Amino acid sequence: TTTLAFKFRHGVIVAADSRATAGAYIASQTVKKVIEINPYLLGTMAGGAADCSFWERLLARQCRIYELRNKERISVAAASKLLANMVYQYKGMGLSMGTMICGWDKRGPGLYYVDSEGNRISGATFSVGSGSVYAYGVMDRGYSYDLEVEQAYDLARRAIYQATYRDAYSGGAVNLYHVREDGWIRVSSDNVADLHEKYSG
Amino acid sequence: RFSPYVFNGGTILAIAGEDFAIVASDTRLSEGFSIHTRDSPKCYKLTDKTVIGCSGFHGDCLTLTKIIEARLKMYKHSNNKAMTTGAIAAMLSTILYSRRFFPYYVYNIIGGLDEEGKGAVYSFDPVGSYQRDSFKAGGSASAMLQPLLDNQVGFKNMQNVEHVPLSLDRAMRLVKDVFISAAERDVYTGDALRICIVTKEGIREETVSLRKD
Amino acid sequence: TTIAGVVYKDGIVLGADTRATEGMVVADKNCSKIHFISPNIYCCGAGTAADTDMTTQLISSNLELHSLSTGRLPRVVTANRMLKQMLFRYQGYIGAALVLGGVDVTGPHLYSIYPHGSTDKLPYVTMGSGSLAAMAVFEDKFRPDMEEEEAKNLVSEAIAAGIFNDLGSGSNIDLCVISKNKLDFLRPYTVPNKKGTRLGRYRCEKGTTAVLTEKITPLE
Amino acid sequence: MEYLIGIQGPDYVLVASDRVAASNIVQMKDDHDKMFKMSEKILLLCVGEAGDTVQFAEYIQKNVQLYKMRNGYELSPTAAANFTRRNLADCLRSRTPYHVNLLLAGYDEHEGPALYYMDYLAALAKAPFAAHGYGAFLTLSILDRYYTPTISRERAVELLRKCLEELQKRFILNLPTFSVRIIDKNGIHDLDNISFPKQ
Amino acid sequence: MEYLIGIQGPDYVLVASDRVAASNIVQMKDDHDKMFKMSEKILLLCVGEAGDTVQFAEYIQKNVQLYKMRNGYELSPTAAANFTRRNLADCLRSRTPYHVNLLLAGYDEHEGPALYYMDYLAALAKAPFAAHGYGAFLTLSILDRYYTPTISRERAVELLRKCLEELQKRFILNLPTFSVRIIDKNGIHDLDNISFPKQ
Amino acid sequence: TTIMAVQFDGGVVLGADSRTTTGSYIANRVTDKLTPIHDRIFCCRSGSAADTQAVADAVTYQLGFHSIELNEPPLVHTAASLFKEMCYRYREDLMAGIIIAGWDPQEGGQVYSVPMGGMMVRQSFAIGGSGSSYIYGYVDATYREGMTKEECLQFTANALALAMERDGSSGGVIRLAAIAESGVERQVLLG
Amino acid sequence: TTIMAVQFDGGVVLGADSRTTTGSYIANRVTDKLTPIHDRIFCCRSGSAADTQAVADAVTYQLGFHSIELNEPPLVHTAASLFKEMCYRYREDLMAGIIIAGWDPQEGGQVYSVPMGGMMVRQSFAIGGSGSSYIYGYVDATYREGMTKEECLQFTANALALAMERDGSSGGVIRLAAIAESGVERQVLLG
Amino acid sequence: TQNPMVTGTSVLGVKFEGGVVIAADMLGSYGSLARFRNISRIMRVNNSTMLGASGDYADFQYLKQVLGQMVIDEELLGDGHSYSPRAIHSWLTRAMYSRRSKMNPLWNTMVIGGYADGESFLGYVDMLGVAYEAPSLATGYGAYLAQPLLREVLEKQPVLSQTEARDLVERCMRVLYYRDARSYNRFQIATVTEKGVEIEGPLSTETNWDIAHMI
Amino acid sequence: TQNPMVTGTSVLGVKFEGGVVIAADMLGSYGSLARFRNISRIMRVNNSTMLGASGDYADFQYLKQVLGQMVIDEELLGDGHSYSPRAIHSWLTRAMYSRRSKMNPLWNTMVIGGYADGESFLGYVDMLGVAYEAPSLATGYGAYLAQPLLREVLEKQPVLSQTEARDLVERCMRVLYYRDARSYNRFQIATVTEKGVEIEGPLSTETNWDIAHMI
Amino acid sequence: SIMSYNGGAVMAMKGKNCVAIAADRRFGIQAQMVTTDFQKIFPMGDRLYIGLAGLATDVQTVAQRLKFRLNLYELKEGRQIKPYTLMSMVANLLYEKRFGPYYTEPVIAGLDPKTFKPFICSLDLIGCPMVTDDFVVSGTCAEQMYGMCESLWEPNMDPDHLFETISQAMLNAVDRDAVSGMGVIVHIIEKDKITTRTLKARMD
Repeated sequence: TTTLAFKFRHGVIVAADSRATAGAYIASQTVKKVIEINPYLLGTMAGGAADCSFWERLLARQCRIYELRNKERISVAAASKLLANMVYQYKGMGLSMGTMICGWDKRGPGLYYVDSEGNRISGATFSVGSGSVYAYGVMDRGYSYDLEVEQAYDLARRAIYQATYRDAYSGGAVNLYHVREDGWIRVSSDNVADLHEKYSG
Repeated sequence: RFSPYVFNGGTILAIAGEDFAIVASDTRLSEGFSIHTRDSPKCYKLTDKTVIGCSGFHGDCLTLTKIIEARLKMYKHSNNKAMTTGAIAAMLSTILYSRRFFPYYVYNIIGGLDEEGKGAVYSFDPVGSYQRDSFKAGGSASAMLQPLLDNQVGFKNMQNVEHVPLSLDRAMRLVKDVFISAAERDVYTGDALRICIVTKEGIREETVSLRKD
Repeated sequence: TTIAGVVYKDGIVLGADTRATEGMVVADKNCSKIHFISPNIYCCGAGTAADTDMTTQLISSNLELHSLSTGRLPRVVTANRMLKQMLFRYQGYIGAALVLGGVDVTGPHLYSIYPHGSTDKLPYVTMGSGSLAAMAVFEDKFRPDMEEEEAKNLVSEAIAAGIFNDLGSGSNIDLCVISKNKLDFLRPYTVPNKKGTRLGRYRCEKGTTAVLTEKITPLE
Repeated sequence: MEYLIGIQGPDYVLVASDRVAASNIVQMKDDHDKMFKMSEKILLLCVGEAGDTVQFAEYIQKNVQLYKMRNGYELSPTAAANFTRRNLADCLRSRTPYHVNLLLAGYDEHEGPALYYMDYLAALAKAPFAAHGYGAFLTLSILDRYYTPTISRERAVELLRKCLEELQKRFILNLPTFSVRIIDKNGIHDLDNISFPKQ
Repeated sequence: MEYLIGIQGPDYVLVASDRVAASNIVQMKDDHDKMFKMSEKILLLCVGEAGDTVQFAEYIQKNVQLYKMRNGYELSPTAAANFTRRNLADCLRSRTPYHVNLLLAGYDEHEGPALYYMDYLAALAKAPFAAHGYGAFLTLSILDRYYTPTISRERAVELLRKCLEELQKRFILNLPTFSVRIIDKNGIHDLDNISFPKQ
Repeated sequence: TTIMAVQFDGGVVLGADSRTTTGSYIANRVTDKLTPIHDRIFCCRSGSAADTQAVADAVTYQLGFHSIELNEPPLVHTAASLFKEMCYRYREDLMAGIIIAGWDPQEGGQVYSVPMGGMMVRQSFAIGGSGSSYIYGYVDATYREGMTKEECLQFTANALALAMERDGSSGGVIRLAAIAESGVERQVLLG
Repeated sequence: TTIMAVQFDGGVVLGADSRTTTGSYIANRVTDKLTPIHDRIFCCRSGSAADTQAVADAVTYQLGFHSIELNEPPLVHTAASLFKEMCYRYREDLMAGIIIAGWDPQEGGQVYSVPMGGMMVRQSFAIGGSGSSYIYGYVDATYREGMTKEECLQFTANALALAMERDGSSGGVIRLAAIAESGVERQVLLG
Repeated sequence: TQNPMVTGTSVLGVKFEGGVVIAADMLGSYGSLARFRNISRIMRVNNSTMLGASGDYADFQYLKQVLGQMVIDEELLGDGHSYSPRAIHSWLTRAMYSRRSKMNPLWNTMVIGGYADGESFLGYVDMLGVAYEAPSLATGYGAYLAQPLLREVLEKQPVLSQTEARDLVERCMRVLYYRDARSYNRFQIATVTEKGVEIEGPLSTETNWDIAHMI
Repeated sequence: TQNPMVTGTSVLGVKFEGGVVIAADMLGSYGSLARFRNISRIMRVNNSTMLGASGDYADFQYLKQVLGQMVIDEELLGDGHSYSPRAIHSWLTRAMYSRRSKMNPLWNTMVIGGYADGESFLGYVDMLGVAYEAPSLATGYGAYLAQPLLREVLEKQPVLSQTEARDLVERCMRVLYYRDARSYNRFQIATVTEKGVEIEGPLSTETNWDIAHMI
Repeated sequence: SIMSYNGGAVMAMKGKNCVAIAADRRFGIQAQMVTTDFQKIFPMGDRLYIGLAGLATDVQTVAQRLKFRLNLYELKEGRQIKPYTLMSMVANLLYEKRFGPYYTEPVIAGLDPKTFKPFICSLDLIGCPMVTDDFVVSGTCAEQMYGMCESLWEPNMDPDHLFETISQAMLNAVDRDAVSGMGVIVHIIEKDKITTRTLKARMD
């Protein structure tokens, strides 16, 4: 399990792997981890499948209620706040949840990081999972704000390839989503072995 | 002391075809180092296009089956139409999370047809996630069956092997071969096989024996 | 694992089932559980396999040594005394569930050994995990001084019931018959469970797998 | 874990937290803000279990703003400090306790400046200078060597400069950048961001 | 806790440890040396329970020097690595176990350079680059991104510069100064001490 | 399990059930629970099995070697002292309910008892085993000082009968042993 | 501790020791272990003391109120059902060895037993208490169907005599109770 | 109930041609002490179905009470409709599951035998709610001991007579008397047909001990 | 011994003018079951000193054996020299301390009474090695129950006669029979003087129960 | 588990006149890999290899100890070693640590020194041998390789289909496995020659 997100001049990049093991045994290879909340929100899956899926579905329900009551699209910080308040009411009972929230705002780009430990914080770069440190390393090599589009594509794709190359609990297809001002857009779904042939030399 | 769970075992298979969903399961129900019976089918026919399988702890399987049947009748008797497949999957996910903090110790596989009339296999976990995949093997003999389905259905890890769409009788010989080969090495598998096939014309069942040990 | 023993009108008929499980997965379909001790005394093991194996090979070595030093046929009670003294000397740490049977000058003598060191002389014993079904068949249909084929049918029936109960074996129940003069030993006795025939053909082709680095090394 | 100094002056209070939001291996965020402007002359800092810090900030910050809209005026720092202590003491003996470590910094028109000091066991204190974490230990000796009750603000900034220069010398954690506020007869003035290149 | 890096080249091995000897709150010593010159072309590094490091240095260093005085020539890196692995594997299953995490850097006249890699469970490895710690995680992502088997030594120094500059960016511990060695056809040449002013 | 020894004027009379169980399953239905050591001295065992078997074999060794070296028939108190030493030395590891009885030429019939601890005492009658508490309930009611052989046989017969009837672990079949100056008399009863 | 109830043709006969102990010290030397509830129905208790006292008081409350509301003499099986309900619904915290006996006009003398679990059974004789196992050893030996009153008194006298003699916790003094159609006859024996 | 005080032991039941025979013994052991040697462990439900159980006897008294009240209520409806044995099986399964979901299990092991409307029925209910149908049931240690005899003869002969079933039950109870430590030589046979429900008396066994004369 | 199997109970001893009286009962209870109701718990050592003990009876048999052999050895020296009771006290104290230092204690509670060379002696030895002299000793629950009667009369009268001591011992053993659960109505009195060592027979108590006629 | 500390999977498969043994390449601590060139299949004489899986410490330690005893045997007797002899030797070496056990599951695959008869066997962590005719497996993943080899094995196999069968089995059972991966090494030996091939496995 390794996800990342980083915002820059042209919006937000979100990428993830698709391997979801069970202990020492891999369940599937094509687990779509980036949960599509809205046509303007993207949630992820970071520790636990059921908790992330359920609570993001409940947050999507709540956001749709908010929009249908105010005729005005929700902000990003409000969604992260609602998620943190709903998650906090079962603290200590054994919820594992480390998801990320991405979207476009009235302010523009918005990037928050909500834990089951409740560490709701803003920021510019984040990475969750067991092999997240590998993504931090190669990303904070290649990070800037003034990057191009295909450069950011190459950064995220190389990052997830290096992460799945070193970590054992990560793998499968590399999804790649791109958040714009109007709405998010899926870029590509790339396999590991294709990246190994392409980037091995 | 009193332990609330026990491992009953079992093996449930599903294969999503172009226009068919085959669900098969052994009918051995055991406990520890004994045999309780040699007839207990994990499959259940909900609607004309939906078959659910439930393995793991048996009492939770019975309770969950009856609650799902009740809610099926609630949707039908409220809204003049049957549920879809994904609606039943979503509802089951809501149920499995609605007892999150006292979980069902149950693996679940729902096969069936969608509204386009195509096959769809919805897997599960004990806590309540799901996803639309092409093939799953649940229970104790999961690992004895997943790589062979990766070899045959997915045509994975092969070279110069083209992709043929999976026909019906080929899938039948696949299911028979994988249950014989898995019943050779497992201790929680055998004595019968109840194969359920969902087509655009109804539900078929089929009883194929196995080895008697 | 379901081993059994019995005493007919002359000697001893032993049986076994050869599914050597490792945890929850069948690891073996053919495991010789009937071990050698002497030309007249044999032994069966249950529970931890390597403990039974090493112990029975040590005791068979000691009895071969003693018999070649003496110059005549061994006695079963000496084997019993060595086994109970060894297993008490290990204080019940080693789990070795043994059935001891042989025919001396005095005749047939059957002993079962529990891994702490408790031994019993019995006309019929069952040991193992599924020993209860074979003990059911024994307690239903045993009578003293049976004949040969009668005793063989009884032990086969008992281990067959153990196979129709849980954790038996796929195997074709092993038997061994010891008399005053004639020793017999029969591995493929009766096969109830034939493997299902393949329905197709999951045969690979010459090149369906990508190869990165080859090597050839000739020999003599 | 980390650190916040709380230097009281004759007519000012010098608070300075860090900007670190690490989680157990990596430093996830290096521009974090733990500063919660309650009113025009009352500050608050917070360190503890980091899911409880924000919820405390919600409760206290918004209830003080509620008090301000209710009556017509700002609380004293003392009553606000006691209200926080009261809410800790009520929230402790329950099924849902809070494990946070506070200190309060205010300024009255009549009482002038005031410094308080909480704990995870709801203890009030009227302190000349407080701290929290492990840098607390090293830094209060350094501050207590060179302390004067009638000390000027540039001496306090220089003293804090010295205190940080001895914080980057024998401490195990990183702590690269510290943000610094000040309170005066006017209000909350943010001073410049205080970092050091170490070597 | 910390990490000492060991980058292998075509005809050189680039090792670099730290100089930190901290104990659980404070950094007691900022010029510590973990570098143990076994022979004229064989180095040794050590990280673990810091009472075991010195006794390993005594045992391995002096017994290799004893071999050197006995026969007539310098050990291979391979036999030295196996000898260390053997003494770990023998001392493990006793009432007195050792808990250290090693890696070995040597140079043969025929085999050229060689890098090995231990663990506290006596496992050999022949690595292009290996690691331990938390710096394991961070330094191995950057290094496995930017590796070339035919890489020159100044590129390796620049790569190590970049990797350290990303070590001082998202780490919780301090790590102020790193010392750097190199091994060639001549011997052990010490490069300059590598520290950074951060901000 | 339930073992019993009653002396009388001429000699002693022993008795036991068999039914060696492990947990709730009977491993063996009929057992020689009482053990000859010398030709005139018995011991009957309870508790764990391997402990008492190994102790009885070593006592048989030492007592046979000692009584051959004396070239005289052994004493009963001698065997009781040997069991006392071996029980007491490994009380940390053994579980012996050894009861010694046997006729002697110098001292007649004697009954010694060694419980799980390792003490040694002379009694006129003894109980032993987990299902012995009940006939220990009425052995001070029905017993009469100075019985004959047949009164001891009928007494222990009723005793072991009720012990086998009441306790779940006890049961099986009744074994008796009669030791006197004349001979050793073993028999298998049911009723 | 050791409590016992035996019926005969006309009525029933009860009996108990006293010796309420705590650990190894006797807190109280003489105790009414059997308790009147109605004028014709007794109960004798074991296990913990306060539990059985509170249960017997609440049963006395409900049974007295119900039997006054019937304006008829109560049944014994009714009181057995009441003890069954209060023991079984809230087991888990209680340790009750309640034994119910008493004469009835419709059904004569009856004896019911409620052990620590909460089951209910009718018996012709009953034991109870921690030192009751021994006389439970021979209560199936000495008993004869169809005794008289004096035979039951002598029977329970021998019973409680051996129970007080053997068990360490049992002892104290002998209390008896004779319930028939005529009256309730209680007595205290010593030595 | 967390800790069962007074347990029963194994219960045997098997169908035959137009009937189900069930036999269980009459022992109320507490620990190892056979304290209650005359108790009834089979309830003859109204006219079709019939119950036998294991485990804690007090819980069986409780379910006897509750089931008796329910049967009395339906018989007082006067509609001519009764409970099928499978309905009783379903209610009992739901009852046990709702007990154990609240972490307060009923320590039992129950067998439901019934013959109604041409078809026999033999149902099982565990403490954990595991419940199924079978042509021959065996509880406790009976599933280890007398189960392979049942499964041997039913494989050897798929249909039965009433006499063969009763004889096989007699032999299995003899075997359970041979090597169960918690067993007793007194049992009662209960039988349902279309002619009603019949409880036979306290039968016993005929034993053999001729292996004891060997050494 | 980690777990004492067969324990005794309280031992009483008190000096008087030229002698020491010791009395203990004759019960061998195991748990609560009074399994060995006729045993001897006082050893009469050679001619001056005398031993009585509590705790594990087997360990008392062991120390009986060892002390008997040592006294036999010194009497076979033929030098005219014996063990003083204080020497026996010292040896036993060192034995228990070296026993418990190896973390394998002897579960006992021993009383040594002796009269040699005009002076009486009454020593105490605990399992832990705690050892002292006293004009009156009381072990087990006797230190809780019969100790204040001893300390009352020794405060009320510092010297005693043999008759007063014997009557007081009888009263204390009566009291111990009244309210010790591990007690028994059979005891033996042992007495040393200058005339030798004497063990009296199995005496009993005279009890009262006139409070039972109250409610 | 302790068996799942460093991962590992070793497969050996008996063919018609030849025998094929294969293993994985990954080495690493519990979740962090280090290298892809860790050796687990060692040469013990001619036309006979051994495979070791489990804790790598016991792998190299038992391999060097066995090489010690093997060379002592082959120098005391000029002949080469029979495989049953080697099996008994490994059993004795493992059973010497009855209560100090190694954490390894050795797999022996070799040919006959006189004839061309193949041989496979496997042992347990205390020295329990097991000779079969089709295949033996060891390591962390078991049920995967059992399902694959019980799906794909044929009795009479030319060495090419043997190579492809063990290739497909190892690739699919390793790709489903988590802690053991990162390449496959395959030794396919016979009377005439010795072939060692490495496959293009998924590096994920």
